Amino acid sequence: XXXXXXXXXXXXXXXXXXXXXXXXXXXXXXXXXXXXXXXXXQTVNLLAEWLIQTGVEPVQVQETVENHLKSLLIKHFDPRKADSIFTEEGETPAWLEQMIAHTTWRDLFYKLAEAHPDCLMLNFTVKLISDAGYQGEITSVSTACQQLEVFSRVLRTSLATILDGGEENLEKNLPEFAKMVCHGEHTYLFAQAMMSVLAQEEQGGSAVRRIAQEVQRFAQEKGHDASQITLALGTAASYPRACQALGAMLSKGALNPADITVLFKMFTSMDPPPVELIRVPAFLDLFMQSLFKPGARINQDHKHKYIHILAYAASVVETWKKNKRVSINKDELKSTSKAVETVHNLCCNENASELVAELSTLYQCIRFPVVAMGVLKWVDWTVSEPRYFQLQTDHTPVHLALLDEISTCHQLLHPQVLQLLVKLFETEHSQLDVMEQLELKKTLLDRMVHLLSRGYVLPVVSYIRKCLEKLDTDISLIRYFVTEVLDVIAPPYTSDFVQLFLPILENDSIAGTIKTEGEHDPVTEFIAHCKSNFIMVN
Amino acid sequence: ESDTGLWLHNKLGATDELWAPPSIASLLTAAVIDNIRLCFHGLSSAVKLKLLLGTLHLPRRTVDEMKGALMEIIQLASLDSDPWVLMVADILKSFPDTGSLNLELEEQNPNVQDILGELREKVGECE
Amino acid sequence: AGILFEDIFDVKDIDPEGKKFDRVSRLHCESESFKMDLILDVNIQIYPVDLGDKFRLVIASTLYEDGTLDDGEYNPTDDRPSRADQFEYVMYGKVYRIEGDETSTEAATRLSAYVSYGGLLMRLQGDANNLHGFEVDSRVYLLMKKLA
Repeated sequence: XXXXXXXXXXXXXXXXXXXXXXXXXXXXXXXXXXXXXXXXXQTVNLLAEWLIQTGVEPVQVQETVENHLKSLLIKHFDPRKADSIFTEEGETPAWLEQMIAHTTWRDLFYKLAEAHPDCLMLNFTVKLISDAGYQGEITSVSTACQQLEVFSRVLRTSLATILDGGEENLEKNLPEFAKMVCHGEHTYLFAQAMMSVLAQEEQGGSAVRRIAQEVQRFAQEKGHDASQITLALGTAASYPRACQALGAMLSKGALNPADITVLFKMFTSMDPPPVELIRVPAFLDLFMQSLFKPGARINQDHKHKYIHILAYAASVVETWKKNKRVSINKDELKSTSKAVETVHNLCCNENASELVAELSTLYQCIRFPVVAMGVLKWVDWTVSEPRYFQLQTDHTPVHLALLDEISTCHQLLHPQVLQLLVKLFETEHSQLDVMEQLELKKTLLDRMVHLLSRGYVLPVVSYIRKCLEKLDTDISLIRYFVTEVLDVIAPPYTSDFVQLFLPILENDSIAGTIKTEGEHDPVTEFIAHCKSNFIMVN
Repeated sequence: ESDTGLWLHNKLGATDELWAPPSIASLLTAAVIDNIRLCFHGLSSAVKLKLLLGTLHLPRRTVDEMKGALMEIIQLASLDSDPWVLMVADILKSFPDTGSLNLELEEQNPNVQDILGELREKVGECE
Repeated sequence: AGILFEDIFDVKDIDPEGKKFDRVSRLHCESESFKMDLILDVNIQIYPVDLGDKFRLVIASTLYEDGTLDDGEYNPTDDRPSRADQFEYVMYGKVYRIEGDETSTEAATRLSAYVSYGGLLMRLQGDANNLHGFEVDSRVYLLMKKLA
């Protein structure tokens, strides 16, 4: 019997219960009965879409902007004092419908905001994201992964994403995967245990082992002592004292000679450990650090023990016929030992005319992969010393000819080789002449062309496009790269190489590529072949 | 010592960090573990998880001294209704006994079953 | 009675990045119970501290057990009973900085008080419930005492 409404009829619920049982002084009741002092603006907001029909954009962005304003209001007027109370009270028709329709970022930002209260709302929204078909895809939060049913499935879909990705996606997805599984070290334990059980199989478990090794490398970067977890997952703990020695040594992150005598007494006997205890890559990286730094002298007595340990790591084969070995061999680790000994002598002698002299023996050595990885780390630690480029022969291409040898005789080192070349190319060399810096960059681009020749092309051209577009280098260097690449290649052309090599050539310095070639035609041939491949160019 | 549950919650209960903190082998002495064994159901799940992960960072001889008390803490940890404590107890039950962690995590858990089934299919098709 | 802070620490490191000064070294110490770090400059000559030691450390606003709040003048003839007779290494200095893990929205949890004893620096990083007695630009004492 009030009859005092403008648009408070939409609030007809709580009004009605305050209408029949009003009593006492209903001043506040009547004031809230007519607190909707505007017109029918809940319908006129729907008429704003009809006005947008005359506007520039009658699309779904208007309802998206209204829902974004509603989400910003629900986060601004978030009921943080009674968040867990309102979570634990109703929760049946509201959170279920909201996760049915508007589960895009609302409850995700709500669980990103506080995440300690509202365990009923967090549990219902987590179970509804579990009811979502693709996953865990809404809960992409480094601190909302503290629930096991959530985190296991998020781990599953991220592993599926990486394992369908490949080596290209190995660089892009792995920090976005590793910030979750290194957030808590117990989550690291869960993830590495899953890596172990999946890498029990020889039918594609090598990529799982690889992803485990990059997660372990990221754990070593961020600050874990994750080597003890790594050895506790391994079979190496079945032979206790060797694994304990590795545990202390990889907890120190450095080589102790007494510790390697403890290892070496257990090796080269008639009962070796299973070779997967020594194949851990952080251990071989500490070997490269302690052995092939240009300083860091090794005291000539347990040196052959070091070389024999690296040779046994990178040499021997085995046949695990139902968890036992019956046929191993040691007949190439003498050549491996001789090669790594010759290379450590050449890195110990530190005399550069001798480095030019024994370069044929060094070319004989880099036929071996562990030798080539070690020479790559040594040339990294030598050439990247500041104020190095002051010996100048053809702007010092000697170590870069060793880069060409490493790139020639192997293929798996090519990411590290490209990483070294793009580390030197980004590095501005002070105290050099600017023409001299420019010819140093021309030499590094000659090395990148040599990497492009041996198959490893797409990250190189991707970097050249990245440094023409983003944060630009000198245009003459890219012109020289295009000039040297197009003086060696010939059709047929794979579509990815055309798709990646087209925009750097056609945009931004057409004219500089052709000056005086004549006998073999310039970029015009590549443009003609690019028109003949694609569907016009598109 | 006295009030040792409060002592573990004081030295380990900074919930803003989630790794095993350093000097955890200097915080886990056999007398301290034998003080934990009677007040183990009182302290919080985060501190309990720090404790169970820190029991792996001990050296091998200290684990080999008093592995029975560590197994008792494991058996009390497997009874807790927390998901993390149950899973970490299921992993860590084989570490003081053998030296290696558990690899058979497959029973009593539909989570491990779903992840292993989907990932065995995925690994089988991604060679 | 005038004590701002009291805890037993345990020496973990003595000046681990090398010894910058021969007569004074810094001690990286952890607490026995409260989970707090203390970095302390001490004179090794008149008061040698070895690694693995355990000591009590009591910041007091004054030495006089009644809390009479002296100005800070050197009175070697005052026979009022002070608390320094319980201890064996008393350093007087001013607390110059209280930084902490704080946010512009919520309060600080982990505080870090800085105090210079003449020139001998001490950082005490603990929780805010234990470092609440500290105030910036006030005068404190140190009162450490080693014990087996």
